[PDB]
Amino acid sequence: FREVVETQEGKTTIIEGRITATPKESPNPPNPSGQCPICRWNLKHKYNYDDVLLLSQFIRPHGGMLPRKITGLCQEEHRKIEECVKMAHRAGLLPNHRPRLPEGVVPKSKPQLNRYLTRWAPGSVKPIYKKGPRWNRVRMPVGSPLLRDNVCYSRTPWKLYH
Amino acid sequence: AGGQWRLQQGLAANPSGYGPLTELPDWSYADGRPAPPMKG
Amino acid sequence: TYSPLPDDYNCNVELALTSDGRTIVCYHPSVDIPYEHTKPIPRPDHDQVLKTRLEEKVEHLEEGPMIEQLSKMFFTTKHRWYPHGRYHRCRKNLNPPKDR
Amino acid sequence: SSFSRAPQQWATFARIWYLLDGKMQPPGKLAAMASIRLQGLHKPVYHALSDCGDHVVIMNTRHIAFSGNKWEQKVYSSHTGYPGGFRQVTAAQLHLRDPVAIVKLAIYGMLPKNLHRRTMMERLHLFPDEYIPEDILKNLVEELPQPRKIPKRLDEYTQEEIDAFPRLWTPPEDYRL
Amino acid sequence: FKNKTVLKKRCKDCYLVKRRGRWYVYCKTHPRHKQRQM
Amino acid sequence: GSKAVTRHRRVMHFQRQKLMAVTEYIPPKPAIHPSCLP
Amino acid sequence: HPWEPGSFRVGLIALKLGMMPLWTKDGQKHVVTLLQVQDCHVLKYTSKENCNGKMATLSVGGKTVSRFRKATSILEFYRELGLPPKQTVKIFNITDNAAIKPGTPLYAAHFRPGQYVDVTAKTIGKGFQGVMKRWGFKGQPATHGQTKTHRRPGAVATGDIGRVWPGTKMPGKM
Amino acid sequence: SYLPGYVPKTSLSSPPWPEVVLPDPVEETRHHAEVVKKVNEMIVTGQYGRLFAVVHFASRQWKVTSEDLILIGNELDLACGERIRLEKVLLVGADNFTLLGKPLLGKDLVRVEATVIEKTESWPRIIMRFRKRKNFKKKRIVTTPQTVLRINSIEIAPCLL
Amino acid sequence: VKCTKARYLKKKNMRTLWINRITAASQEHGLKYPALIGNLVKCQVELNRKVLADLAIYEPKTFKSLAALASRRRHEGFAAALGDGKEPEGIFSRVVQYH
RNA sequence: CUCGAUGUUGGAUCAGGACAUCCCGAUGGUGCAGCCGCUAUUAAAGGUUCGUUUGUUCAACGAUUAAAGUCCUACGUGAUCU
Ligand code: FES
Ligand SMILES: [K+]
Ligand SMILES: [K+]
Ligand SMILES: [Mg+2]
Ligand SMILES: [Mg+2]
Ligand SMILES: [Mg+2]
Ligand SMILES: [Mg+2]
Ligand SMILES: [Mg+2]
Ligand SMILES: [Mg+2]
Ligand SMILES: [Mg+2]
Ligand SMILES: [Mg+2]
Ligand SMILES: [Mg+2]
Ligand SMILES: [Mg+2]
Ligand SMILES: [Mg+2]
Ligand SMILES: [Zn+2]
Repeated sequence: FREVVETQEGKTTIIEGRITATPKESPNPPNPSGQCPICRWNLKHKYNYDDVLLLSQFIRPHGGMLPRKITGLCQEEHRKIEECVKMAHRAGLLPNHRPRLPEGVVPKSKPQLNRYLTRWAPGSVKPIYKKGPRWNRVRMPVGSPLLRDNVCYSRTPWKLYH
Repeated sequence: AGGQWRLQQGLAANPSGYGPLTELPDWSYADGRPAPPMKG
Repeated sequence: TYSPLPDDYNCNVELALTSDGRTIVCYHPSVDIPYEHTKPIPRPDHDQVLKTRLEEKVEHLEEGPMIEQLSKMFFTTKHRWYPHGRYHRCRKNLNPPKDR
Repeated sequence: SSFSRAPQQWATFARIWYLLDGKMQPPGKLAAMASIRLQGLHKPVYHALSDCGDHVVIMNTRHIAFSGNKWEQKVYSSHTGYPGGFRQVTAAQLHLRDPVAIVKLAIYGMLPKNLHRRTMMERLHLFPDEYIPEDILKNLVEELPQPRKIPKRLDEYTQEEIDAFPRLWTPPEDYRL
Repeated sequence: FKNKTVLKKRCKDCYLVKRRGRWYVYCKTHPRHKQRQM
Repeated sequence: GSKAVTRHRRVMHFQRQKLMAVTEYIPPKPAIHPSCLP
Repeated sequence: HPWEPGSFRVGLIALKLGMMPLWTKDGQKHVVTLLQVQDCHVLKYTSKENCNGKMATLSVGGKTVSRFRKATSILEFYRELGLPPKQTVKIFNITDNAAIKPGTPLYAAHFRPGQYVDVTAKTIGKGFQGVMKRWGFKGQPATHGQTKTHRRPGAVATGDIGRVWPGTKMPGKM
Repeated sequence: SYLPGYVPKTSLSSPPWPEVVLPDPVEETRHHAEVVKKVNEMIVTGQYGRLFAVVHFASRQWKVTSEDLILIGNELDLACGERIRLEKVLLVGADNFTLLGKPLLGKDLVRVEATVIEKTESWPRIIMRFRKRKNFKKKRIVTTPQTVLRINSIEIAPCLL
Repeated sequence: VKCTKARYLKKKNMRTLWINRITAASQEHGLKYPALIGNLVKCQVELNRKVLADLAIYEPKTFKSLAALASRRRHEGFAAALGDGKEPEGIFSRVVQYH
């Protein structure tokens, strides 16, 4: 990877860039014919929002996603990981990938609510004040439809609406 | 329970059907003599 | 080392078939509690001149407070503690059948 | 067992005290476990009229976790009975107002809709934090396993686990990241 | 802001953004182009 | 009752609903997604 | 202790003597109510921990009454305090720094001119009253044919609900 | 060091249940013979107290032990005091061992005897039909024949091989 | 009329009770009710629910053995299903044939 | 459904509710300079006049008002009245 350092000495600023150590993909992938990192390691349909060891490889230091052109993921897998990362942040599983705060900013104390499999951003969702009849019930989404094809080890399929 | 499995073994789906559990005599005289055949 | 069920709580189950294969034999001896897994029973629970007498501390409580005490002591609702009328009291069988 | 009749009967119908830890657990799964125990449905001697329910102690009810966006979407509605008395509050609003209400309501709704329900609720002991009264602690017999396995945060993984997971891609050496 | 079932960009300076769970059209050049998904 | 042709989509008899549900098109699924192969 | 921001001190119990006019230097007339402190003493102190509430409480009593007319439990309470029994006892929420030893007398000069106070008492009892006096309902006309209907509530609810809402204004004790 | 089907460890890489390895059939066949021999010796040496059995009789199953009573819901064509053998034994159990039929135990293994002690009739059973507004009402009383059996003895023989 | 019709409910409720009691007893050994009943049938054990409920209450060691047997037969099923036919039939999976 | 009866307009009395808001609050747009307006989002806690003629609901008219809202409630309410 490459770092950019700004050093201001007196009246003169100097912007430079240095090449730091770069991690290398583990040798001998089990599926060399695979077209992206996911299927090269036979990981398609076999990871979830809590697989942070997997998810953390595709995000920036501050929690943002990395471009698909850089990672090499396909569109389908890139979108799954993107949603999984959002759920991982919301579940509190990435405590060292928090947003950058400008100097002098200390967030105020906010109520702590433990949550997981959170599809939407909390602030953008309204209360279900009218539930509706049994035959037209308003449901509370859980998880992501992008993961509907994940390997299911139970006889019941994943319920995405509660 | 088990109806489909019993059929796969060539048995009656219901264990009350044909087989020794149902057809064999329920009892015999304590001295050995066989009981009269059951009405069913 | 395969065991269908843990052998540490109720009995040691050993399953076997007869040579003909027509009978299932189940050997299940009881497991005794180990001494190490037990506690010791809690046996452990002034020059007075006057003989110490029994003092009645059973102050009578009103119905309301009494029912609250009973309900809390036995973790019940208050309802069970209230009386019932003559019609119901006299319908109860006072010599019910007893099996064993 | 060769016990005397009265001690034998006492043992079989005794009330067991169970402990359940609600930290990071969904209230519904906690409620499903508590409802069975409070009714006695975990006992082979169960009968509706045997009054054979057990005690359930739930701690850390303040630290329950809903899946999805239930904190924002799930609404608890009540009515004072007076005109204009209809009240609707979200799960988040109720939780900050009463740290045991969510678990209590989930259990109350799962118990049978009969006159025994409120008696069963008397055998439920909800505590929002780890603190449990000493008397309650002394009668505890068994702690029930948590229904939801708590996922590990990335900072909780040992270097052995991190090293075991392969690196899946090679980033460009000149990428700023 | 006018509520719209179908959002359409009315000039080159209109941009689509999804905020508070719904899509919006924002335009700095012509504020009258602002639209809210209904 | 309503006529065989209506302005709204007429409700079907439950048995017919089940018939439709059971006879839905099922696309051929490949063993390995074609995008995952050279 | 010295006064600190956020501190709540004890109040008083007083008897309502009557009312009186006073005039201000600008010429305005203000009627005032005279409240006499009659044998006001602190009776009990309950710590914040044992109160069952957020604050400590201090019990004050007012006006001496006959011991021959009080329950035995109350008499033994006052016997240990060393004071004659009081007609009314009230509970004042206070901060810990404002605690006062039981038995301390309280005087009118506890308050000072320019302060603002809240006064709580039982309203005058008017017994069972109709809707007109109790709730200020208009009633019905006196003539133009009204039949035995002049001070009555009228309709009490709608027909649909087939019931009367809790809290409905009706005749009762005022 | 990665096989063709290797998958890195994730929450869904493998099933949630633990892997189970069943015993070697050859080794287990020997262990089974040892268990059967041990239980057979307990029978030969009489290391059992009270026995119970599950017997199929008159369409239904009865968990019985010595001195028990059972109420058969029909007549059996037997005089009072006649002793009979209950030939359908699904299970015989002791304090420390249980034998299970597949589905029935061999007659050489277990013998359950019983005696007819009463032949009587049930109390009257009302059968009432009613349909509102149709002048449809009928009443029938039925008493069903019954037979009371006393289970005299449960005996087992050392015939486990 | 109630007395007459109640004879159906008595049978229905009794079986519901046995299932509840068997379910409780099975869970004490980490088995769900369908796993016990189904796999016992596959062992040619025809014990009915009434007796199984009685055994759970009054013969808990026999019931644990039955739970173990069902669990063993259940594991043999999985091993067979995972195999491609190479494996011989499980020891407890062999069925006694009658003719 | 009700004719072995579910009392039929308007008004009085007391009002419960919806929000598709007349006034009061918060906002976007404007052919929005300002003062006034028009339009849309959000808001139902609180409020929403007195009179002449008419049985009137309405309507017209006089004088006001921050405003004199639209509706449902057996076209709310006669074992409360008229
Ligand atoms: S190309 Fe194989 S999963 Fe993306
Ligand atoms: K009519
Ligand atoms: K007129
Ligand atoms: Mg037609
Ligand atoms: Mg008075
Ligand atoms: Mg008047
Ligand atoms: Mg008259
Ligand atoms: Mg009059
Ligand atoms: Mg049935
Ligand atoms: Mg009539
Ligand atoms: Mg109103
Ligand atoms: Mg609105
Ligand atoms: Mg009307
Ligand atoms: Mg009326
Ligand atoms: Zn534009």
